[PDB]
Amino acid sequence: GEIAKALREIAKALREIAWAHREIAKALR
Amino acid sequence: GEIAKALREIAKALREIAWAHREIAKALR
Amino acid sequence: GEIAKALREIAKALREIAWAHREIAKALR
Amino acid sequence: GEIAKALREIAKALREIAWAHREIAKALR
Amino acid sequence: GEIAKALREIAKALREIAWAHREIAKALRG
Amino acid sequence: GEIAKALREIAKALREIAWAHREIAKALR
Amino acid sequence: GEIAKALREIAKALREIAWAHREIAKALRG
Repeated sequence: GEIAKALREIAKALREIAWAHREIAKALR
Repeated sequence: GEIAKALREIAKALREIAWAHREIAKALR
Repeated sequence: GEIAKALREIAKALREIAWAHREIAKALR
Repeated sequence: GEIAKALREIAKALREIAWAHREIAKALR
Repeated sequence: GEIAKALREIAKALREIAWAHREIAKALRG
Repeated sequence: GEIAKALREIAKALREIAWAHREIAKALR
Repeated sequence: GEIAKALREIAKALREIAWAHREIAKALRG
C-alpha cells in the first residue's frame, strides 16, 4: 500500500540520520 | 492519496535533515 | 482532509528544523 | 477529530524543537 | 481512542526533547 | 491494536532520545 | 499488518538514533 510505502520511506530517512549520528559519535571520540 | 503524499513530504524533510547532518559530520572530521 | 493537513504541518515543522540544521552546519564550517 | 488534533500537537512540539534549534544556531554564530 | 492517545504520547515525548534542547541552548549561551 | 502499539513504541524510542539529550545538557553544564 | 510493520521500522530507527545519542553523551563525558 501507498501509506505503508511512505511510512517505510520515513524509516529509511531516519536510518540515514542514524548513520550520520554514528559518524558524529566516532568523530567526537 | 493525500495522506500518502503528506507522509512522503515528512520523509523528504527528514532527508533534508540527514543531508545537513552528514555536512556536520564532515565538518567535525 | 484534516489528517492530511496535520501531516503536512508535521512535514513543514521538520523543514523548519532542517533550515536551522543547515545554519548550524554553516556555523561549524 | 481526535487523531488530527494529536497530529497537530506533534507538529507544534516539532516547532518548539525548531525554535530551540535556531537559538543554538544563534549561539554558534 | 487508543490511536489518538498513542499519538499524544509521541507529541509529549517530543516536548521532552524540546525542553532538553532549550537546556542545551542555554548552556551554549552561558 | 497493533497500530496503536507500534505508535507507543515510537513514543518510547523518543523518550530514550530525550533521556540522552538531558544527559548531553548536563555534560555541557 | 503492513502499516503496523512500517511503524515498527520507524520505532527501531529511532532506537538506532537513541543509541548513537547515548554514545555522543558518553563521548562528551569520557
